[PDB]
Amino acid sequence: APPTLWSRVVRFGSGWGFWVSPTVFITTTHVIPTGVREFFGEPIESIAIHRAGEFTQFRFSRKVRPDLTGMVLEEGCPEGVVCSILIKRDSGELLPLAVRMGAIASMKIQGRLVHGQSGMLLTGANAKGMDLGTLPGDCGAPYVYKRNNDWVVCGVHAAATKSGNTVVCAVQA
Amino acid sequence: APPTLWSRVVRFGSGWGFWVSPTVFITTTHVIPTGVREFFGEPIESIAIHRAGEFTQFRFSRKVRPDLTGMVLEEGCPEGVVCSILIKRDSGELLPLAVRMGAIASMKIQGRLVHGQSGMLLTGANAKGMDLGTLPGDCGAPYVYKRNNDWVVCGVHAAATKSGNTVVCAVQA
Amino acid sequence: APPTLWSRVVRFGSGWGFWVSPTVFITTTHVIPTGVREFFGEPIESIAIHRAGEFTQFRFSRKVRPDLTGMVLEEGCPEGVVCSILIKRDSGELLPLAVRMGAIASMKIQGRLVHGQSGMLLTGANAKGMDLGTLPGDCGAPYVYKRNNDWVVCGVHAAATKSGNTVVCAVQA
Amino acid sequence: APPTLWSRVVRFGSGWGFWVSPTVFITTTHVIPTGVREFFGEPIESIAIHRAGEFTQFRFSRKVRPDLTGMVLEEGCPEGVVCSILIKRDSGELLPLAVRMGAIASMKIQGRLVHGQSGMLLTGANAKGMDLGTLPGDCGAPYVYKRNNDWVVCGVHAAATKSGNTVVCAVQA
Ligand SMILES: [Hg+2]
Ligand SMILES: [Hg+2]
Ligand SMILES: [Hg+2]
Ligand SMILES: [Hg+2]
Ligand SMILES: [Hg+2]
Ligand SMILES: [Hg+2]
Ligand SMILES: [Hg+2]
Ligand SMILES: [Hg+2]
Repeated sequence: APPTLWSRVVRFGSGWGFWVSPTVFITTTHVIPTGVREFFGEPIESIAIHRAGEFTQFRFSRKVRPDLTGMVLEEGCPEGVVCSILIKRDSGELLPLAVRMGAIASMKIQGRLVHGQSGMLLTGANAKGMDLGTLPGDCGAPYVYKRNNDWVVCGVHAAATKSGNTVVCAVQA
Repeated sequence: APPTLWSRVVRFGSGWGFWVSPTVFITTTHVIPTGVREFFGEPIESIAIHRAGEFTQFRFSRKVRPDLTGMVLEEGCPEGVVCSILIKRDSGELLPLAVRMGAIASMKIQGRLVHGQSGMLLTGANAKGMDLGTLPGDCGAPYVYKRNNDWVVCGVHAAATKSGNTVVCAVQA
Repeated sequence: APPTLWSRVVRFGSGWGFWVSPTVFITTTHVIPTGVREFFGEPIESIAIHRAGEFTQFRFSRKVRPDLTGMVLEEGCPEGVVCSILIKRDSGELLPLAVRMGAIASMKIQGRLVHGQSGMLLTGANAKGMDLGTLPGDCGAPYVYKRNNDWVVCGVHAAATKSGNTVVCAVQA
Repeated sequence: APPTLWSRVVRFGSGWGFWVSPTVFITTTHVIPTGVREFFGEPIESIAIHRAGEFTQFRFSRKVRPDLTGMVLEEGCPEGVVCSILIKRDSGELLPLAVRMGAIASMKIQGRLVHGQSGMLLTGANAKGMDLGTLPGDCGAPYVYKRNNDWVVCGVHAAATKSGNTVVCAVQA
């Protein structure tokens, strides 16, 4: 993509994470590393982690990414809306996939209990290896969309159904 | 769908229900009880009732619909597949709403938490004051789909969010 | 829905057609019957037919539907938006299906050449019998949708592919 | 998709092309460079070009890529199927855009009329300034899908509606 926004999406542990701003940041709780007193090479005390369930924000004071504009980031997405989820993979394939946003709810996905905003993939249903649906490793991916005026992030890729038809994204609200 | 299949959706309560077999009848739990004694004109003590949450099955002792054939009642729709929620509106009308079935969940729909298999409707943003979604009073309508050559049932309509699109199907489990 | 909107969807020859206004009415050209006279009990000159393509309007002096407040009658709809088909059928089944809309080519869907604007149904890739798809008899049926807190008509059903995936919207030129 | 499938997609003309096998190579037409006595360095005269409208196949004399193996090239894919366009950027980046396949058609995307198998892309609902969809130089890329356990090629990227999701694939047909 000519990338102001795929490449704000970066690898972060077992998963991914997103730069909504040079100051702000989004990523999925279960994805964060254990082992540590430091991330984006910064003093772990310096920043305001404001973690919520399976969502987790980072409020930075710094040039971290002086290369990014800052993004609007709303509570959830209204139900109905078709957001996109920005997935990077290993051959670093960039796989945006339309997600038709659902309700907020808790759920039984891959045994676990996930609270976040549900949604269904437009690539119909089935995934077998890497192309039409989501994988274990995509957590952290953002769920962006474009309002009238600007882009907005709505959440992070938190989890998915065995067939990959339904996904849940960790949110703010 | 066919006449003989709508034959089996009957009013029941503040709601509706479904004749899966001659002896078996399915409906949504929140409409049935009121505080009672007997159903379909028969003794409660002569029915085996099975409540799994929002779902409820009655298995009677005598054939209350000998005209019916006997359906399969799977235990939930398989994620991915698209069912037809068989609504009878009390106004002579039939509205066989299409839905993609998602994961099991629990939303917080108006005043209360509901559990069951969630799902997206296949219509725009559905609910509206008046629109093309489920309206209060539809609960208990079956969710049926044609597997092979056969027509089957997964569950019944328990609830649906207010911004439309989302619905919940109660299921045997 | 309750029929106030479905009330503008009356039967019409081969097919259907749609009261947009009381003065006004849309339908697919191929469905208009073998040449006659008088329609909706008015006669030809009352009426100024100003049909063009497979789209056909009818304007009259006589408020034929006064109960109805004419709607905005746009040409197509932008790409993406999902509009609602509003299929009235043989059994009095209302069947609103959703269509993420597309460009306006000329495809050839059956062994006939159909110009209008394409769309895909959200129910899928499989409409085998009574399913979640359009049918031969549906032509005429309206595509509707909410633009502001207002209801715009975008077109009528011209054709569909053997699988139901892809359908064509006849538009006013 | 795997990396041996992407090692197939090379730049060509003003767009790109696909190595179906060692011999055979495929691309859309309007990207073929204009005047010239040879390509992929072997001499024109020894190549068998088959042009089928927007689609063009070059069968070579000698294995020009013995590193790979030869795959199935169907006549286009089937409607409703979801394929992936193996879109390469000139910057390195790999972007397999998901699309759902529809009718053959013909539309005038900008300057002229393109005919091919139309499709709808599955990422939010559009492309822009910089996005989720095609860019003018992407013509030529393949549209693959996995059949049993193997990958097949159903056609090449011929064009796309500006501000939109619609896409046109050139095919054998
Ligand atoms: Hg979103
Ligand atoms: Hg989201
Ligand atoms: Hg079902
Ligand atoms: Hg179900
Ligand atoms: Hg439309
Ligand atoms: Hg339309
Ligand atoms: Hg394909
Ligand atoms: Hg194709």
